[PDB]
Amino acid sequence: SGAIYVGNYRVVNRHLATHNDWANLVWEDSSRDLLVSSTTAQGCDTIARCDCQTGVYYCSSRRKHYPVSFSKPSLIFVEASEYYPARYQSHLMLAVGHSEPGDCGGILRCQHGVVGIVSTGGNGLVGFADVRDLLWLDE
Ligand SMILES: NC(=O)[C@H]1CCCN(C(=O)Cc2cc(F)c(F)cc2Br)C1
Ligand SMILES: [Zn+2]
Repeated sequence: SGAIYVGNYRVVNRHLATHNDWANLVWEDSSRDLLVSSTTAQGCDTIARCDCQTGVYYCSSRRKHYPVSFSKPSLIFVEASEYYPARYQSHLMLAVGHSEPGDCGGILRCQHGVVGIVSTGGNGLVGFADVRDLLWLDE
């Protein structure tokens, strides 16, 4: 679990969005596993606007942060789960690092701010949904 809070927006994995997220929906994209909802309180986070390919992510299944080298956002095949059919997920970045079910929502950050959130994983890989291209989160 986990979310990004920026301005009057909350960014979560679409497959973990709550009834309240959907009742306050701003934007969602199943192909990216992202959903953004509106908030009344001002958020704690800032978003990176960069092309970094190294950073640090939070891994809830180890209660620890790990450094990672990650690929640029791209279209990657993701196997079927109880949440989605087998499909290509867009704007996804892969890295070698631990992850297991329950780790979605952990934040990935570089020196410039928040880069994205854990969205996929398996066999010593971890995948992150990028948020750096969502320029409207800042206004
Ligand atoms: N973005 C998606 O389609 C997600 C939806 C939830 C399920 N998805 C996962 O990848 C879960 C997962 C499985 C593992 F074996 C692992 F090591 C780490 C994770 Br996270 C795809
Ligand atoms: Zn950066």
